[PDB]
Amino acid sequence: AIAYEVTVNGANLIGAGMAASGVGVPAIGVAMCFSSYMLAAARQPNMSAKLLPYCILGFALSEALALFTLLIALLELFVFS
Amino acid sequence: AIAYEVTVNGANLIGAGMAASGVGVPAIGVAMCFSSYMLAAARQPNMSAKLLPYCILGFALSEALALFTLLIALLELFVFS
Amino acid sequence: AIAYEVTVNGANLIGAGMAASGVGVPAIGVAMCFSSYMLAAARQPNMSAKLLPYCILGFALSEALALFTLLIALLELFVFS
Amino acid sequence: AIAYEVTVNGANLIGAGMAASGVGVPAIGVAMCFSSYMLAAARQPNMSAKLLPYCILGFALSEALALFTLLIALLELFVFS
Amino acid sequence: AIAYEVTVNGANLIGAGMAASGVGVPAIGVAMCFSSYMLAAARQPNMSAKLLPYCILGFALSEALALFTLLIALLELFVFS
Amino acid sequence: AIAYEVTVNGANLIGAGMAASGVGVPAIGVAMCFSSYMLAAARQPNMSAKLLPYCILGFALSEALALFTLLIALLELFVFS
Amino acid sequence: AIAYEVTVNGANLIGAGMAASGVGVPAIGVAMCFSSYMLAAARQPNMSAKLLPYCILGFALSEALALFTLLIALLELFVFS
Amino acid sequence: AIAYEVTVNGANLIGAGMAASGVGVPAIGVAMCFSSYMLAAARQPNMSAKLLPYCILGFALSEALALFTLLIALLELFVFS
Amino acid sequence: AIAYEVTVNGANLIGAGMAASGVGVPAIGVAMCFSSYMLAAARQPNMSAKLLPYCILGFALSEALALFTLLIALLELFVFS
Amino acid sequence: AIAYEVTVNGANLIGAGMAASGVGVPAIGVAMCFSSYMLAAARQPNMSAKLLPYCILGFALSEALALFTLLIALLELFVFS
Amino acid sequence: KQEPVAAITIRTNEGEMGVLAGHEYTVQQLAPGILEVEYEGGKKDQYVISGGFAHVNDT
Repeated sequence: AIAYEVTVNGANLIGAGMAASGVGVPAIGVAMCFSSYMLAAARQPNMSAKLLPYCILGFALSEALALFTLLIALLELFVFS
Repeated sequence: AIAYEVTVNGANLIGAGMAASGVGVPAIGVAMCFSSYMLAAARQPNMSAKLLPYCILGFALSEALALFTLLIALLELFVFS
Repeated sequence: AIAYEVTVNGANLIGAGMAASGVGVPAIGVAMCFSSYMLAAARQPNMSAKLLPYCILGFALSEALALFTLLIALLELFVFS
Repeated sequence: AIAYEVTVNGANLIGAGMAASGVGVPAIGVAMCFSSYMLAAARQPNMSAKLLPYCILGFALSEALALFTLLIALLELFVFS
Repeated sequence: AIAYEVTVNGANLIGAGMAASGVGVPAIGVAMCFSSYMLAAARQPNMSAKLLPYCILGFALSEALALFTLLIALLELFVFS
Repeated sequence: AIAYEVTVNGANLIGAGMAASGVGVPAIGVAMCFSSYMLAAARQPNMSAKLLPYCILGFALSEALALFTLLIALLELFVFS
Repeated sequence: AIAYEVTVNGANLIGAGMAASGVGVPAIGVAMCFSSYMLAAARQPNMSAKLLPYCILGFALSEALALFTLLIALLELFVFS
Repeated sequence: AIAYEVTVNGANLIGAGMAASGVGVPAIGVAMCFSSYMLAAARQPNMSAKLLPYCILGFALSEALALFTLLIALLELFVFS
Repeated sequence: AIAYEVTVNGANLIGAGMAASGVGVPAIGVAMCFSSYMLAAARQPNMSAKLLPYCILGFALSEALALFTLLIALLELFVFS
Repeated sequence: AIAYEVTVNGANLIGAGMAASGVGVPAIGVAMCFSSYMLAAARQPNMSAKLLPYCILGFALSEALALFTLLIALLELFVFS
Repeated sequence: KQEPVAAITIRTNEGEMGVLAGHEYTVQQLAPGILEVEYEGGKKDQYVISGGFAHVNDT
């Protein structure tokens, strides 16, 4: 069999949008973390404080994955040829 | 083996389509962030003032992921050849 | 290695068909805003006047991404060679 | 590198099949708006008349993005070579 | 550069399957229109008739999107070479 | 310019599977309609009779799109070479 | 132009996995149907017998499209060379 | 025309992971099934035992679809050359 | 015709990411399996002890797919050259 | 047949953007767990202590899969040529 | 009669509920069972009940 090695520079810029397509998904959970807190506030405003640590906790970690999702698109380009 | 370096200029625009496909997913969190406010103030008008900063917070931090997706859309084309 | 520069013109119109897929995605979040507005208006019709300012905002800002998602497809063809 | 221009005419026809897939995803928002109008009338029947302009408005603007998505797939074919 | 016009004829048939993936999506909205009519009718049988107009309008102008997508999936085939 | 006409026999069978993805999406709308009839009977069993025609009807309206997405799949193979 | 007919044996198998992506989608309509029957009998155990027919009918009608989603791949592989 | 018969052996594997993508889809029907049984139990502890068979039925008949969705990928690689 | 057999070592990895796409989906089944146990436990703490068997299983079998989905991608690389 | 062994280095990077699409999905199950604990806390504040073990746990087992969903993306680049 | 209290936990048909100051405006049945009450002093008071209607307010 004949050995043919090929290097595609076009794929440097393609996977970026492939990862970008997944960056939108954690945003839903972001509002999902806020949305519950809102109703949890209206249902029991005295628990508003007790649930705020759980809000940012569920929020930042969601965005942390989004950062990772964004991070690959950032790492995919500025170092690869 | 035989080595081929290929540069596909058509890849300059193919990733932007998939990146644009995910630009609208955070919208699902926008109204979900607003909807919880609408019910909340309905269920409790007194708390409508205290919940609005957290609707603005989750809204801007949901729309930020679409902002960075549009940033990808601009960077995929207007700097690359 | 042999150096092949290749330019696919057909991809100028493919990514527009890819970005087109995401234009309908903000639609569910645009409809969700009025969908929840009706529920909160039913829970407290006297808050309807208070709530429609907090309803049109996200309604546009959920629709705004669609424009950002749709302008791409419009920008993708009439300027690209 | 050696310069190969390639114009793919079949690419003129594939991308519409993707834009066509984006014509279905707004339908759920239309059903979400009329489902909200029904549940609201079941919650407040007399309010059904004053909620109806917002139901028609969310119906129209939810159908608008479907309309542009449908427009693109036809504007992709009968003009492009 | 060297000019290579390439006419892909199997591409007449691939894209029709892509649109075919979306033809099922409006179905999830169909029952969404009727389900509320069911529950609202169960919630308020007196309003059974006054919401049947938008019970048919929510299916008609939701199935219309499926019909357009199917008209694309067939139109894409029986004329294009 | 050069002109290469390429006729792909494999495109007969790939897009067929692309259609199959759209075949499961109506199943959730069917079960949604049955679930709506169930909960409607849970709220008002006496209204189960007047509501059952809307369930028998909306099921077939959801299943029609499944039949069409299957029709394009089976029509894609037994006629196209 | 120059005419090239290509026969791709790998096209025998790619679309199979595509249809496989849709085989699990009906299972959600299955769980939604049984969930609906569960909560219905949780609100009306006396009517649970009259709801079991539609609880199994929704399972059958979801399994029909699940079997078709598997049928397309099984027809794509076991016969096509 | 010229007849190029091509056999793509990497297509043995590309359809495999696509089949794998639908392997996680039934898991939502799984957790929805046990979730619905949990709420139906809280709503009515007395009816906990009657709903358990229907809580295992869709649980394992969804796993049958998940098993087939994995069986396709498992039967795709080690039997096809 | 002409016989061209090709072995694509790049196809050793292309499907892997698509398999990886199915790895995160059962995570919803995790939370959907735990969230119900939370809510029902809040609705009936005295019954929470006998609801835990239904929490461990739906998670566990939700992981059964999640690992099997993670199996193939891990199997996709290290045995397949 | 004619045996062309081809090694595509571009495929080293494409799947990196593919698995990234799976990274965002567990993030919604994060908030699906936090919203669960939030509503259960407003349901019964005194039970806040007894449900907290299942919150972070339900998050961790989701985030764990995200890590594996991220792991391959990091294993796809830093070792493979 | 109009006693200041810190918290209260009801049993209803839909399930078991709890309430604090300024809970959302609601009205609902009471399942035939027990009712728990918790004063500001950490103590508790349980009452067996025979149905009823709880009337909670936003104030």
